[PDB]
Amino acid sequence: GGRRPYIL
Amino acid sequence: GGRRPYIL
Amino acid sequence: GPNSDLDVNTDIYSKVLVTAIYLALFVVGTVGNGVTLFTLARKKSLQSLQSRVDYYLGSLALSDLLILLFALPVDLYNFIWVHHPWAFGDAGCKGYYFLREACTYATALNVVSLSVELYLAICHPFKAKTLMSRSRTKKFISAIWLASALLAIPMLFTMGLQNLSGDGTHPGGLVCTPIVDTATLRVVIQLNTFMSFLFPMLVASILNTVAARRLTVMVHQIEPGRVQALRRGVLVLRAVVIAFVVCWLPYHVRRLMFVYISDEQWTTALFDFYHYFYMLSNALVYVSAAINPILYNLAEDLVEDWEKARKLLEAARKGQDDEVRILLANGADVNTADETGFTPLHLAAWEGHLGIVEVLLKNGADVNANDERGHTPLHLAAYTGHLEIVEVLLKNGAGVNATDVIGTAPLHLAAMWGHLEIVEVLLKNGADVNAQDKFGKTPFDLAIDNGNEDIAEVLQKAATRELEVL
Amino acid sequence: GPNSDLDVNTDIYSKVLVTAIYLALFVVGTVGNGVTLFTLARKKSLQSLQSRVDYYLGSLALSDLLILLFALPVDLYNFIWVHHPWAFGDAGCKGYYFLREACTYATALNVVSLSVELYLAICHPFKAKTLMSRSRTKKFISAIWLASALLAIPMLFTMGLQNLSGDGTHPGGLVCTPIVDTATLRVVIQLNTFMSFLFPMLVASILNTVAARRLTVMVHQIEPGRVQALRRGVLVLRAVVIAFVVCWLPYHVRRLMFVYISDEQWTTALFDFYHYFYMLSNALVYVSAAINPILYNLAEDLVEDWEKARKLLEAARKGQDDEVRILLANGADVNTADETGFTPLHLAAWEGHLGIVEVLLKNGADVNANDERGHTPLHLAAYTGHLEIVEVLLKNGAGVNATDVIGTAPLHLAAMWGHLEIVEVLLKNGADVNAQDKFGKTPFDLAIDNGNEDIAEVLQKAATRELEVL
Ligand SMILES: CCCCCCCCCO[C@@H]1O[C@H](CO)[C@@H](O)[C@H](O)[C@H]1O
Ligand SMILES: CCCCCCCCCO[C@@H]1O[C@H](CO)[C@@H](O)[C@H](O)[C@H]1O
Ligand SMILES: CCCCCCCCCO[C@@H]1O[C@H](CO)[C@@H](O)[C@H](O)[C@H]1O
Ligand SMILES: CCCCCCCCCO[C@@H]1O[C@H](CO)[C@@H](O)[C@H](O)[C@H]1O
Ligand SMILES: CCCCCCCCCO[C@@H]1O[C@H](CO)[C@@H](O)[C@H](O)[C@H]1O
Ligand SMILES: CCCCCCCCCO[C@@H]1O[C@H](CO)[C@@H](O)[C@H](O)[C@H]1O
Ligand SMILES: CCCCCCCCCO[C@@H]1O[C@H](CO)[C@@H](O)[C@H](O)[C@H]1O
Ligand SMILES: CCCCCCCCCO[C@@H]1O[C@H](CO)[C@@H](O)[C@H](O)[C@H]1O
Repeated sequence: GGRRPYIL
Repeated sequence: GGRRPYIL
Repeated sequence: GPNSDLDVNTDIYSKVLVTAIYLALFVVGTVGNGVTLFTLARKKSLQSLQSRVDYYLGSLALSDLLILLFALPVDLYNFIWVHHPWAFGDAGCKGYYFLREACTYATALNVVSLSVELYLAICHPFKAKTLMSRSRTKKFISAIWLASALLAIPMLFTMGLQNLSGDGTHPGGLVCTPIVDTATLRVVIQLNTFMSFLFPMLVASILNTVAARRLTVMVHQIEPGRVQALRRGVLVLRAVVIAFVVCWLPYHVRRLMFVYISDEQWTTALFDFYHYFYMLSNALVYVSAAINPILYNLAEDLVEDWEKARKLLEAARKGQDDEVRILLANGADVNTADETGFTPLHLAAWEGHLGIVEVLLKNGADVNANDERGHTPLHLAAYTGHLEIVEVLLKNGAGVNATDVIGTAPLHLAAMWGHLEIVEVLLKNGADVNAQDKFGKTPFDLAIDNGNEDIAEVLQKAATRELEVL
Repeated sequence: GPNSDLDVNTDIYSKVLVTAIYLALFVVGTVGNGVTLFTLARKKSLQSLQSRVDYYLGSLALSDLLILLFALPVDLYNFIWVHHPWAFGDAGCKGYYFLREACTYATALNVVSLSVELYLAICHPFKAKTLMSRSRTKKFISAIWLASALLAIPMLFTMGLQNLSGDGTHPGGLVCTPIVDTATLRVVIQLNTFMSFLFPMLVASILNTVAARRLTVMVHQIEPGRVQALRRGVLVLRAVVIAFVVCWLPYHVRRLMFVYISDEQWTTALFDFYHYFYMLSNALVYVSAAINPILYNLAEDLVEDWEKARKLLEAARKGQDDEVRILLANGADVNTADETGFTPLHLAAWEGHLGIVEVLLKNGADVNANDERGHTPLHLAAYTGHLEIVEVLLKNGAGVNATDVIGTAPLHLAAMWGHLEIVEVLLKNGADVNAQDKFGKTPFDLAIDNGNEDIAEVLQKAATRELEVL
């Protein structure tokens, strides 16, 4: 994993 | 008079 | 390669469906709120309270139009369709997030203020006639908007442009994103969840409930036209609060998800889920912006629903078997509740009315409904001393070991009030013979306390029966 | 010459007396709030609600210490004694005004939050047991402090250094003062008056009143220790709210005076008055910072005052002449009121009880007390039909033409309910024979409406009698 979203 | 306070 | 990581991977069907919902909510919301703003602006009311209420409804309309006209199109382009790069620059990134935050505070504070003006109209009419004025309400609405802008200032410092391309040089990797650590972002997201959502909606709910009850009492114990208008206002504002809470809960959960889930848990599956969750939760934000003008139009329907619910409560208590049948057939809320938190089933079990209990359960009444102290219908049946209702309730799946705030179970109540027959039936259905309340009292202890020597005996027998198990 | 204009001209006696009050409030406030903070920090409570309440009391204590340790000494030196020049630089000028503003919001928001947690404890105990948690209350108190800092940001931009010497170059003419126009200053002062004072204290008062009544009803209809503690909390919080409103009203009036009075009205007399008003209003701000720990210690006294007031209401209604005499002698509040707004005099006039009415008036009962709809004791006496009480009330100086929210006068009520004798006595004391309610009904119109043909006649006679004069 480790792929966090960038859109809040 | 026009001498209004400067301290709030 | 260069910006692969920034790809979102929502299917084309999702994007088209969400675009349809967004555009539908854009026209319904813009027409509804536009007509509201236009009408209210051109309107002159003789009665101070009508003027003042309209000023608040005008604020709510303005906040909704700002989100639908400015936030929605930007969101549709840069967060639904083209995830990267961001098109609208650094000021646009900060301005977009500032506007959205400030509008939530403005809505929340306008709703709470409305609920205070109604509370005073109903509960302090004479003081309200003097302490209130049109021009002072306008000044207060200005203060609300300034307060909303001030509480949104953190978004100017937490959000900005970043290049998230591999080496931070590719123009396609330029995104509008948080520019502060998780610890800082957590603080600002919690500020919004508390001060735009939880706190103000909890205060509006309390004021709205108390106002509704107080109106019923002050009516039951006057100006027909004022009561009619106030009853519509209370019930519309209740629908507004419920609509707000339902529409915003997913959004706050999504933002808490963004700062609380750890890198290791961020699978592609969870990443993929998030961007679908985003579509749903942002759709519900635009529903919030579009719904209020529709709710104003359902004012008479809301009064009818309320009249039906309240008639079912009297029907279930008074013992009008027929009245209950008819009201249920219409579509009266079977799981409605009074000021104490008693549902029709609570009131049926309390008064006897085996028939009405059977009729209510059949229609899908919540058998394990709690009043404000945690009493189920089974508690009430055990307390009064109605065996048949206890059997009927237990049959339909009533919790035999359900406890109130003090830890009182039905077995405590049966034993306390000299109901031998009920003690027997509760034990048979798996009632813990040695359940203790906050103060360590067992059903046996309560039996002896109230000179119920016969019931202490059967409970002693129930207790020794457990002991033989081993 | 060079800085003559900036001289304040409060006498030396004023400065010494104010210095004594300030230093007295510094030690009482610092010891009281210091001991509170220390104790609460070292404290571990088994019960969630006790922990949560203590977190709020700890916030209130911190805000009070910040004002007493940092604001008070700066105020004492640069606003009481040495008016010019300002000693503490630009950051000190902005920091001083930022800190004071932020502390008012923090106090206000902590009080409202406390009043919500108590309301839920009393009215939604079962939901409160689950929906509430120690760690979530801490997070919410953090959001309160951040919100308070954000709402105080305007003081960083509205306040700063200016040289008000003749030519703006003399170092003695350097003052901490507003650096924005009156229009901008008005906006920020109104923001504080609304959002730190009027709005939050109105919400805390409503929640505190409803909680107090609901506790009485839920008791009258349990955990003895919980009820005792909740009753103390409600009554302490009520004293805190009243203390806050009394202490801060002069301060908000002074700040509104500063932006609303025009140059031409600013005489030396008004200039001189202002700087005396400043001493009083800033003294009351430090009373606010020092009083809460004292109020916590008077919890049992507040419960006694409350028990006496409530016993006088029952004594005055039930018709216990002796009980009223004794309770008045003790020091029971003669002008106390119930949920409806009825004082003991209201309840005496309503039930008959000529004696109790005479006893109450003699002790200094407000004869023209209004319930929540604007009914005076004279309204109630006219409605029920007690002649002697009307004479006794009129004698003591009752308003014969006092109107409720609908515009109903006593003459309307006398005529409506077939009280000929009372119609006669009210007319004699200057009752307008053709007073109209909101719907245009005169006493005469109401007499005919309720088939009271004899009273319509006397009123006709009263009406024609007026006509012969003019
Ligand atoms: C409220 C949501 C609006 C989002 C779309 C706004 C687009 C504004 C783009 O214009 C320019 O952007 C630059 C970026 O830094 C600024 O330098 C400049 O001043 C500004 O004129
Ligand atoms: C270019 C994007 C638009 C951003 C600015 C939107 C307007 C902000 C809200 O205005 C407010 O309107 C109220 C009347 O409802 C007034 O009471 C209040 O004084 C005023 O401040
Ligand atoms: C996205 C939310 C934007 C809200 C920004 C804060 C607006 C409040 C500023 O004060 C108001 O400015 C008006 C002019 O606009 C004046 O008419 C009014 O008297 C004054 O009180
Ligand atoms: C000789 C008397 C022995 C008394 C034994 C009972 C324990 C004493 C009370 O303990 C404390 O009670 C507080 C409530 O006041 C709690 O909030 C706190 O968490 C708890 O530690
Ligand atoms: C809450 C009230 C606190 C008031 C006391 C603060 C005293 C600080 C004075 O120090 C000076 O402050 C200047 C600000 O412009 C600095 O630039 C300068 O280096 C420094 O010498
Ligand atoms: C010149 C004096 C220095 C100014 C700063 C004083 C401290 C400001 C208040 O701190 C707050 O204390 C709360 C504990 O009650 C926490 O909940 C919150 O997270 C924290 O932010
Ligand atoms: C004059 C009053 C000034 C009040 C300023 C309050 C800002 C608090 C920002 O958030 C808090 O920052 C703390 C940093 O230590 C954390 O401990 C805490 O968890 C967090 O929530
Ligand atoms: C406004 C403050 C509210 C605090 C909420 C906690 C109330 C607890 C009161 O004391 C406790 O009451 C119990 C009865 O329920 C007793 O069993 C116990 O011995 C006693 O310590």
